[PDB]
Amino acid sequence: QQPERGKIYDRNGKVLAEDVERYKLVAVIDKKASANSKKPRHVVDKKETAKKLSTVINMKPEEIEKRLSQKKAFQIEFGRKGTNLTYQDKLKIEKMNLPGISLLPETERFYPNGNFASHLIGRAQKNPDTGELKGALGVEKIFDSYLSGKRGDDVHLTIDSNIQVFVEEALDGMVERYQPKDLFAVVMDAKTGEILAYSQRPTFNPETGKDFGKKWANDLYQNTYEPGSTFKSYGLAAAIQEGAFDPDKKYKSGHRDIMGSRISDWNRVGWGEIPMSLGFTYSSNTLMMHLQDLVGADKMKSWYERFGFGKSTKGMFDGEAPGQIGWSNELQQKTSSFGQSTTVTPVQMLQAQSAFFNDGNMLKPWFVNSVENPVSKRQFYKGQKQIAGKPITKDTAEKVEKQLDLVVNSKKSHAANYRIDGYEVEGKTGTAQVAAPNGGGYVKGPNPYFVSFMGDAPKKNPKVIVYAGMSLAQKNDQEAYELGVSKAFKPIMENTLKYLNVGKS
Amino acid sequence: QQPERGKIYDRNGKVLAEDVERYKLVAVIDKKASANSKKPRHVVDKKETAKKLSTVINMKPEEIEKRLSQKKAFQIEFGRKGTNLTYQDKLKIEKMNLPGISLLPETERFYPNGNFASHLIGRAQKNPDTGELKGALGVEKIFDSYLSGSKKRGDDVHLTIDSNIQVFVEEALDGMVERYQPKDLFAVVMDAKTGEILAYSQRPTFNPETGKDFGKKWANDLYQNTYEPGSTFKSYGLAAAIQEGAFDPDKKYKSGHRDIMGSRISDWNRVGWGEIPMSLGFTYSSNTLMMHLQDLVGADKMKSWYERFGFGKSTKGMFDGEAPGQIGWSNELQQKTSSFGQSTTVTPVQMLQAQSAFFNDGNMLKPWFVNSVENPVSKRQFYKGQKQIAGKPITKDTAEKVEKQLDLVVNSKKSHAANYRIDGYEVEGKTGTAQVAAPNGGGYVKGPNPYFVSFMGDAPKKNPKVIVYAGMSLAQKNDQEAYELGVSKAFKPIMENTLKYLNVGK
Ligand SMILES: [Cl-]
Ligand SMILES: [Cl-]
Repeated sequence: QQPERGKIYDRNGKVLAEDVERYKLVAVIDKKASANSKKPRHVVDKKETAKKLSTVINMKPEEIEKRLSQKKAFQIEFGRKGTNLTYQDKLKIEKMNLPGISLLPETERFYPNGNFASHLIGRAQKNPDTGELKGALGVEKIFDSYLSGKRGDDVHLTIDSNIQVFVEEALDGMVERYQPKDLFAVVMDAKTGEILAYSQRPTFNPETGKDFGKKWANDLYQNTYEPGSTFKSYGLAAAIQEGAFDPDKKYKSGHRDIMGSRISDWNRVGWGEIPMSLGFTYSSNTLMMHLQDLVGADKMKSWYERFGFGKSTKGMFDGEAPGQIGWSNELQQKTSSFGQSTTVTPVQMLQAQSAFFNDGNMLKPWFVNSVENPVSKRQFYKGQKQIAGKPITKDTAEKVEKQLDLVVNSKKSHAANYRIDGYEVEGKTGTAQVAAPNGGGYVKGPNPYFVSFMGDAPKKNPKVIVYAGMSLAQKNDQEAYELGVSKAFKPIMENTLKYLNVGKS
Repeated sequence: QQPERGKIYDRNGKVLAEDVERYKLVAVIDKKASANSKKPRHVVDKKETAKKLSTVINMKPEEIEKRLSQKKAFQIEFGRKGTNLTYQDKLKIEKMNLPGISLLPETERFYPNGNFASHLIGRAQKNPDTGELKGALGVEKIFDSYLSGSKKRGDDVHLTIDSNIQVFVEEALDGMVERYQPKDLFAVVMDAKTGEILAYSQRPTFNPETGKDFGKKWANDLYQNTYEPGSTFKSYGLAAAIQEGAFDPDKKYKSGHRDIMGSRISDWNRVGWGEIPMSLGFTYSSNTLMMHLQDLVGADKMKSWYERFGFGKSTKGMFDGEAPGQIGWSNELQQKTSSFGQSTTVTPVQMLQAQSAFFNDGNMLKPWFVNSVENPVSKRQFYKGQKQIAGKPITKDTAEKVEKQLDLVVNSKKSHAANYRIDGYEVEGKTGTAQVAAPNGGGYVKGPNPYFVSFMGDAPKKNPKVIVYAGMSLAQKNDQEAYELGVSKAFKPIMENTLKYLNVGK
């Protein structure tokens, strides 16, 4: 008898993980069991037994007989298909009155939502010999010492199951439409840093263990990306604060030659002389490279450092990646101005972006609300809003927000597909090249991109920030380049705002 | 590209784990690749391509064909079956000259021995997005931060394991599975004078190379799983009894049974042998002797004695989540049953540590399996393992008296452990035949012979080279012979082959 492992709860007290009593099928086959018995205490008719049990468990008659034919065995089991049986399965089998058949109670870890925030919650595995459960990934692993029992401590997360559903359904949709190699979405409270929802694909099912181990890495904290143009917002912020960005001032668009590489605006030719505000709305690489020059390379590196890049956010997830600011030569510096070369985690991106909606204060993202024992009522840990740094002034944040509004809402916008009928949205898109894992350079192909969007709503005074990213669509890659992650952002954001009771127009 | 992950080595420099180059199958299906080409550069005949590829990747032609038929796709990959392909698979596929088909180089973790010391070495898993490898169990996990080159080459971990001895253990355990199909099974070989783990394996287990069965049992039997050890535990009560003056080998004691707190506790043969000498009682693995010695020594002292032998506390090895076990001492029944290894739970590493005292003048040796952690480029040594005394619970004199009784257990005329003898070598040890606690609910597992059978042996007797401890829990086949022969069919080949390998005179 193990102590009961603590539960994992969402922010509203809904169970995400708990221990339950299930049942294991056992069949006595040795004749000795019926030696001194009135009625047989072993399986006498193997074919009839296999026929009846085949209706309850997920096994074909022939395989049941095969197992029942084990020689020199007193008792036999039926693998995982004979265990984790529900109480209804127990009654169903016991009503048959099959000689030698019985059900033994056994404890299992249950995830009521199945595949749901899987890479965050994780999975606990059971040692058959003792029944001991041990976390192998995510919260189950991180908090294993508290969760393990007396009775184990409960862990309460900031996740809201209602919002989590919107994310799971939207990611399922992106997989069917685009079959990408990697995909994630996260919803964060813009004013507190709480993670309200988080999912990724591909992922696993904690309940059944399907696909567990195929990808150990949690995308939010452990996987790294060349973020692309969502990263332009931090270069814009620096330039605003340094006095280098003036929205009405004209600048030369087109291309720049650097260390042998031809870096141009996404449309090749650029737009000639245009205002910097418009340059940002168009996601101009030349604008960012010029702003970098106006501010200075040394100062820009420090700017990205003050925005938390290249350092872990110090969250409670295990093995959080620090990423790295790519600044070794002018080519890395210049490509870093539009989010290539430099690598980041999604949690760093959320942390940095929060500065624009909190008077310049970055909020440390958090997903653990509480670790507490339900018997003693002792609270071992309580999460809270915490400032990660204040890299910019309130004035600078307001000016950045003005440009984010324009990105989506300008008459010359190239991100109109992120608009949600009845709501005001703002944000920044990214369309990045992806580094080939076996070195060399970038992944080749028709549209080999990591597409993403960092959005918030209602604009100016947001309730939530939604960050979604999709790496390397293997299907409909053209549409993925065209629409980015709009097909995930729109339903996630619209459903979330409604659930949070934000007025529609 | 990721830095190279460090290697895991056995004590002689043989590779147990390393990074290698393997290949991923890629198929171009879009017409565009052949727009300006004399020959096709995309898959033109999907049915034939699927037929020919099915000969290398373990995938049915209809499935390959289905995957090749995906709409709005440029390139097709084939999941796990299309990755980790060998250089030989690569040449075989390339020789087919299939339009649109190519092999991409990729890094994979390679375990040359396959299923071999699996629960000790562990397995590293690969994040396909970046290629980053991360340890998920065992040494791969414990030393992940050293092994990975990103926390630029990673550091190597050298173990005390000897692959030659390990082969003997893997073969013996395979034999026990075939014969008895037990629920759990382990064997460990330790250098009797240094505490170095020379070999270690368990069943069921997994294959680190393929990941087959990985996750079915997270627990390493040596450090994490706990057992009610049975009569192998009698040796520590004997040692305590000897040092306190309670054990006189010539002195007589009355055997049979004892009614403790309502329950009737008797010797394995039910009737006992009546009034007999103590020395003979230990040879017969008498429960009445141990219960009587507990009384002579006193309950408070015995608990303390088990504590000084390291029970109830982690040995402080480098394995993650080492279990402390516990001494069952809440009431007289638990106290008395602990005299013969029930109620009390232990790890096998604790058992090895305690047993080592009898062959090292009373000093327990802390078992160890990590020989060094060092970077092969800089030559920096981060850690170096060594022999360390875990405590000296007994005197040189007491250790010698215990060894005298262990000798008799196996070599006395009236021995019931003759099946553990090895022709040509002098062996000694103690047998165990314990009841096993049911995972859910109370009481012990039911059945005709629901036992955890074990043997803690050493050889050559008195001056042993190695200690071999093996245990088998709940045979599901030949449970009768499991009860009669214990783990003799594992101990004999493991010990005999190990002694020959270590050049011990026969
Ligand atoms: Cl947190
Ligand atoms: Cl060690």
